[PDB]
Amino acid sequence: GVLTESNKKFLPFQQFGRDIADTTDAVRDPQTLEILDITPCSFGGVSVI
Amino acid sequence: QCVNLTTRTQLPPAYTNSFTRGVYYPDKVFRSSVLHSTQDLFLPFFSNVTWFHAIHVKRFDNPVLPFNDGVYFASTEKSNIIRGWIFGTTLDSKTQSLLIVNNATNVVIKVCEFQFCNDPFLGVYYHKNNKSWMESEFRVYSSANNCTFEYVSQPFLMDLEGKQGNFKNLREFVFKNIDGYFKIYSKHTPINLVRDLPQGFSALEPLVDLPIGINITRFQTLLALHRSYLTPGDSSSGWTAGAAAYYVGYLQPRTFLLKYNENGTITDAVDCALDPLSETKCTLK
Amino acid sequence: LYRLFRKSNLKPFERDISTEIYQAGSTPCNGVEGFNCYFPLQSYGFQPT
Ligand SMILES: C=CC1=C(C)/C(=C/c2[nH]c(/C=C3N=C(/C=C4\NC(=O)C(C)=C4C=C)C(C)=C\3CCC(=O)O)c(CCC(=O)O)c2C)NC1=O
Ligand SMILES: *[C@@H]1O[C@H](CO)[C@@H](O[C@@H]2O[C@H](CO)[C@@H](O)[C@H](O)[C@H]2NC(C)=O)[C@H](O)[C@H]1NC(C)=O
Ligand SMILES: *[C@@H]1O[C@H](CO)[C@@H](O[C@@H]2O[C@H](CO)[C@@H](O)[C@H](O)[C@H]2NC(C)=O)[C@H](O)[C@H]1NC(C)=O
Ligand SMILES: *[C@@H]1O[C@H](CO)[C@@H](O)[C@H](O)[C@H]1NC(C)=O
Ligand SMILES: *[C@@H]1O[C@H](CO)[C@@H](O)[C@H](O)[C@H]1NC(C)=O
Ligand SMILES: *[C@@H]1O[C@H](CO)[C@@H](O)[C@H](O)[C@H]1NC(C)=O
Ligand SMILES: *[C@@H]1O[C@H](CO)[C@@H](O)[C@H](O)[C@H]1NC(C)=O
Ligand SMILES: *[C@@H]1O[C@H](CO)[C@@H](O)[C@H](O)[C@H]1NC(C)=O
Ligand SMILES: *[C@@H]1O[C@H](CO)[C@@H](O)[C@H](O)[C@H]1NC(C)=O
Repeated sequence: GVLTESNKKFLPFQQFGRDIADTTDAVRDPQTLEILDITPCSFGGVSVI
Repeated sequence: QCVNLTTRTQLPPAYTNSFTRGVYYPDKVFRSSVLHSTQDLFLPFFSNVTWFHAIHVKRFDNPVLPFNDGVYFASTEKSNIIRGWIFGTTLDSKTQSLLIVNNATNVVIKVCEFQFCNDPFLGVYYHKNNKSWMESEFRVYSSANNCTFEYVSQPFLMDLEGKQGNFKNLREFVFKNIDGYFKIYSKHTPINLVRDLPQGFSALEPLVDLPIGINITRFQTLLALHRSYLTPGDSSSGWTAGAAAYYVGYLQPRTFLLKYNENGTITDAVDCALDPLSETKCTLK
Repeated sequence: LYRLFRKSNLKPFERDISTEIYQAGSTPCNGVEGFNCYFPLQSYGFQPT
């Protein structure tokens, strides 16, 4: 996926964040203590005429 | 060095209603703006909890209580009277026992074969020469052998002076013993309420995950005694109790619907199968 | 050493170091060995042969 900057504020005991579908949205980068949002990089319908 | 305490006035045990209290974060996964349904050991909502209040006016209580699949322990304080717990089965050195204590300098967590005293307590002494308190007495256990787990926190000092007025600190704990792990969830809130448990919501955060491997069925709270020139007699009577209170409830396996707000905080919850309306709220999510 | 007698099975990741006398029979043992009163721990006999 695509990793972007995040406004989420993780509690110190948290490492991952999840949707209601249990797929990982946000992750705390273990090197630099910042939160990165993960987005699927495939998106959008396509039709052939 | 342990001594029993004789100057007591017996009272029937008081009971209080816990109003949507004792919720903790079930896992360590961030969730925001979601209605998450979980099943875990929770204190049921609107539940009757036993109330033990230590006051002088002398009425103070530290009995050995059951540990039924986990304990919710709230404490309203203004002068740091409740300062730890004892967990075990027999509490008489035949079996291993767990001791969590804040002795005003360190937090000590020891799993160890303690020979516990019938009235275990700590003791602070008032000085008339200078307006200062120091902790003097540590009468928890007589002997300690075969001493498995030990943790000592970094040194500190806390305000053990006896405050006068209203209760200020509410410290909430959830203890559970699952698969050899003693899990503690904690939460401290500032309050200004006088008698009962505050009405509101506050989610307890994970603190520890101690690998003690201990059978636990009973537990006992450790309190602190003021001793002053105003209290005459020997060590068994020459003492007074600062004003504090604690509340004990028992966890049950329950399904809860937790609401995580946009900042990732559990702001509200529904105890499922409390009443049929709560079941409807569960089904509708 | 290993524990040979216990009143009930251990819970997972539970440790029992108690050395109380096991009452296999009906009469209490009162902290002394004898008939139907066993020391719970027994030592492995490990020989190279
Ligand atoms: C009993 C074991 C015990 C536990 C589990 C505990 C947890 C605990 N208490 C804290 C604050 C604190 N805890 C206390 C005192 C207490 N808080 C309590 O739950 C109890 C029982 C006392 C003792 C009476 C005080 C005075 C502070 C600092 C509050 C302040 O900033 O004024 C902190 C935050 C420390 C930090 O800032 O990094 C933790 C983790 N403290 C303990 O002593
Ligand atoms: C509170 O408990 C801790 C641990 O028992 C005490 O700290 C130890 O004290 C002994 C004797 O002075 C020392 O040998 C240890 O090195 C200390 N261990 C530490 C600081 O980690 C402490 O003294 C106690 N404090 C009070 C007021 O009772
Ligand atoms: C954990 O501790 C409890 C209390 O010691 C044990 O339950 C007791 O087991 C004996 C067996 O004879 C009974 O006589 C008691 O009546 C029981 N008391 C209670 C409160 O249950 C329990 O067996 C221990 N569990 C493990 C795995 O060791
Ligand atoms: C090395 O570890 C520290 C954390 O202790 C961290 O600040 C630092 O970013 C790490 N080095 C690199 C190149 O990330
Ligand atoms: C009183 O103290 C003695 C030893 O200090 C102890 O054996 C006994 O159990 C105590 N009795 C009570 C009621 O606390
Ligand atoms: C249980 O809750 C009720 C309040 O509905 C209370 O009257 C009762 O005292 C509590 N249980 C006990 C044993 O006191
Ligand atoms: C001052 O207070 C400390 C402990 O609070 C005490 O040990 C000391 O004796 C006091 N100073 C005098 C002169 O009494
Ligand atoms: C328990 O304590 C007794 C007496 O000190 C000792 O004989 C025994 O070896 C100890 N067992 C363990 C596991 O420490
Ligand atoms: C979430 O955090 C922000 C701080 O940037 C704060 O302004 C906001 O009030 C918080 N939201 C809630 C519901 O408390």
